Amino acid sequence: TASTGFAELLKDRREQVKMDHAALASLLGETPETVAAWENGEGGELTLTQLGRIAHVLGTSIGALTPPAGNDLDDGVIIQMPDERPILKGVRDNVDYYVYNCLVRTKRAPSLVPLVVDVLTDNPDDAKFNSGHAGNEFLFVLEGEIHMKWGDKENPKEALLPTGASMFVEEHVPHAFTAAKGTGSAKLIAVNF
Amino acid sequence: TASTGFAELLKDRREQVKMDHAALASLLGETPETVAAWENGEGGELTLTQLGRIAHVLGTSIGALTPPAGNDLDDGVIIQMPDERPILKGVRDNVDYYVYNCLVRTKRAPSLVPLVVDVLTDNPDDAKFNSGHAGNEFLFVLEGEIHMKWGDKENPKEALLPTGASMFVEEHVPHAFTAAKGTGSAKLIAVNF
Amino acid sequence: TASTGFAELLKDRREQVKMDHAALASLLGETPETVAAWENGEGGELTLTQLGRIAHVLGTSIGALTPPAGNDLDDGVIIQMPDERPILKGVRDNVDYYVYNCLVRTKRAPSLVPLVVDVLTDNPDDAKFNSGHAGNEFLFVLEGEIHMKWGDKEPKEALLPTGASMFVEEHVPHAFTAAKGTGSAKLIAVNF
Amino acid sequence: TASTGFAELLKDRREQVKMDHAALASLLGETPETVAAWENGEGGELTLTQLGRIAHVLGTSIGALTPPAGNDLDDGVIIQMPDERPILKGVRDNVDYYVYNCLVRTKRAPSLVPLVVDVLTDNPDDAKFNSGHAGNEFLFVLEGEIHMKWGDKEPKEALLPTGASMFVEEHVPHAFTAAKGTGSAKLIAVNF
Ligand SMILES: [Fe+2]
Ligand SMILES: [Fe+2]
Ligand SMILES: [Fe+2]
Ligand SMILES: [Fe+2]
Repeated sequence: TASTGFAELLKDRREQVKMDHAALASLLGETPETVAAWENGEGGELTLTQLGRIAHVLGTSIGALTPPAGNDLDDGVIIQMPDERPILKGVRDNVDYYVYNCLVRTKRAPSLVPLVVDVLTDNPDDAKFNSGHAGNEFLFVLEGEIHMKWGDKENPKEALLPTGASMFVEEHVPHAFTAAKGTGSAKLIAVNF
Repeated sequence: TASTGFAELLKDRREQVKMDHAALASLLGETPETVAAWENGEGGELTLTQLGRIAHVLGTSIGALTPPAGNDLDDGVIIQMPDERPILKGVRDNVDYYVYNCLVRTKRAPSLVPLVVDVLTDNPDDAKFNSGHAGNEFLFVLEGEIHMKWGDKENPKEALLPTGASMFVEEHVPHAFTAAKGTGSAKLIAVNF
Repeated sequence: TASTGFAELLKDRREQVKMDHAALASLLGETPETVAAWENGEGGELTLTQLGRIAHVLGTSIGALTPPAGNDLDDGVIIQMPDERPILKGVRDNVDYYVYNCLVRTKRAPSLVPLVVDVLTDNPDDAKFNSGHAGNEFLFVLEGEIHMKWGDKEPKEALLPTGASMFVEEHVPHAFTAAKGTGSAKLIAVNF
Repeated sequence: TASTGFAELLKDRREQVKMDHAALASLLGETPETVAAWENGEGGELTLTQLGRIAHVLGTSIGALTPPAGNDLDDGVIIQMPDERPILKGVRDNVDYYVYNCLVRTKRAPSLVPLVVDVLTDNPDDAKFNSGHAGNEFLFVLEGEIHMKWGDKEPKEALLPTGASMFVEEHVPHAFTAAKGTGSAKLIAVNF
């Protein structure tokens, strides 16, 4: 399938830039008999570095030469039940500070990463700024109060987000947060898209 | 500002397609003295139908000739407090069936429409299928249980989404929902993006 | 239509953001009957400044509320004959320096602007220089020798013989004339 | 590098989806030390089928995990001389029918494929016919008269004199030869 996608896209690119199995095979340094096979679905074992070259000689990226993520939907929908949520914990010196509960995700939209974040630290100073995402983010406060921080990791703007507050964080905009001072814990839904 | 954006974009388009104030003015049927002014920021009062023509003669859309939505962010973020949420009610014969609570929205990402939907009907048959959105949707069950319906408005797939369930609805995929049978009401967060 | 296109797109945006006729009308300082009319194809007279504000309250752009360029094709294609082509003169002091021949253009791809540029100046120092555009550009030398100048007035220079082709990335400023004392040159430039 | 590019992009995707070395390793039936190595630039030998599965568990594509085409420019531009151009022959029975001259191409825009096509067939019935491509195409008649055929073998036909230009939308199938008995024609085609 990844092999079949490569086959169709290799052939198409080869054709759009006017190269016969001969030229491509030469330019790359293989036997026309080889490229032929690649286009016959036999690319399976080619390596990431080999694909690197093949894409070069064709003035393109490996991405243009490989099939799209795929379709994991059922009539346009995909459902995640709470009992099948993957869980990861942000621990520090063996103590939970955050727990990320991963919600439904789909290959038909890879930028979509929805999480339920349980914040187990109510000390604003424990907030550790993270560079910034390569995509926008939607936030929603489920429980407690959230002390949000954003901007210059050194000199940052602050906000006290009570339950029910919603926020929008532009991509590449650095941010960090804990639960409001002395309130114990908080809960927010974060949707990176 | 909408007038200033039009000015810069009118001039740029005019130039990229090689037309002097003369040709454009003729082709459109105005005085070169007029187009000149338009490009001087004086387009303000032009009508939607006039802009329609101007964009035609330049082989483009009014969209390419008008500035982008704008920037309403504060250092890459925008915050909506719960007390400023706009509320709309889906009523039927004077009785609330749904209440939409609008969450933060931003011009820097117009496709983003997050809502908290209180479903006040627990009768699956009241589910009224809506064509489908021109964008994807992320759903999350906040309270109660949701009886989701999707696909053929006539013969549809059904799902019983307990609290904590998350769902993904591809765009143009028709859907509708009520709270699970006899449970009174439910709550879900819907994020159209 | 601009009118019908607005009508359809306005209703969708409004319904999309959970605003009823009145909510929208309130924010706009209009009456709900007015808005309803707009969604009934009567927005034709709305000005650019009004649309600007409508888009603002709907948290989007005028473009997102207006219809696409349109379609001028014919089974996926459009053809322009050498007769039906506009001609623009890049004139200085009545002295023709550049003469652009506009090739086929289409709404289905507004960004495509193909041209045959006759350069009537063989004085490299006459190279005016623009500040690049928000599009890429492909060039091909048809006749003569081209004197290419890119980067920014201060710049790399190339003498392109006939049959030469080059790619100029968006926002990269450029200028050109025909090679020193050769009189004139010709090149086709396709901005996309 | 493909290796380094993978390394950087894999780590971001993993961190992006809240998977630690072990979680990823579990789904892949690999060990956490392996994955860590990959994020350390040692993914070079991973096959296309393996990358395919890695992308699958990371709910994305191989492309989203691999680096962009790369950059071959030079201050926003790249130049090709008539000497440095590849030539491909569309041959049938040793009889040259079409000869394509490849013009300047760039990774910064892979989709751009400019060509000078010498058509050595004046027999319209020789018009082969392709099934359109996933890109748009601009054409210009350099020499001779072109016999255009579009739609699908069953089709609109146009006789393009010299200087004619046309736009062919993506997926719209086309074919062509030189006008009846005129020997040969020339046209530049730029797919983008
Ligand atoms: Fe984040
Ligand atoms: Fe919906
Ligand atoms: Fe240019
Ligand atoms: Fe073609």
